[PDB]
Amino acid sequence: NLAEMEKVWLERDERALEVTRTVSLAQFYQALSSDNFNLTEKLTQFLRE
Amino acid sequence: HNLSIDGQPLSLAIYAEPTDPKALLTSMVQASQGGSAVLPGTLSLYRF
Repeated sequence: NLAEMEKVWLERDERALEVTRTVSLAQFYQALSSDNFNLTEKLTQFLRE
Repeated sequence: HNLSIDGQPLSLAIYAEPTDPKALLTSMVQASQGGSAVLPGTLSLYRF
């Protein structure tokens, strides 16, 4: 069974494409379609009260 | 019929004694046998 597992792993192994994504939370929150807000303003408000 | 007055035969008979025992033997019998065939191989991801 272990040999079968190793064989299937070797036959279906693949080198994957390695991608990077940078997500700025302020931009992501502002660009929301329906329920959006401003990160800095909301953070400052929630800190002051 | 060439017997004695008492009826005993006057000639000795013969039988041509049966010809010995018989020896029986066995042998190994071999048949044509083949081998496996090969298929094209895959290309793994690792070096040799």
